[PDB]
Amino acid sequence: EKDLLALDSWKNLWSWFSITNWLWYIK
Repeated sequence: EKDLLALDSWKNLWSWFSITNWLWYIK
């Protein structure tokens, strides 16, 4: 259901990484 290969489940994890938000302070 949530394997590492199935990137369809990574999207929920990609949302967890709000780096693009931290890069806005220096971008």
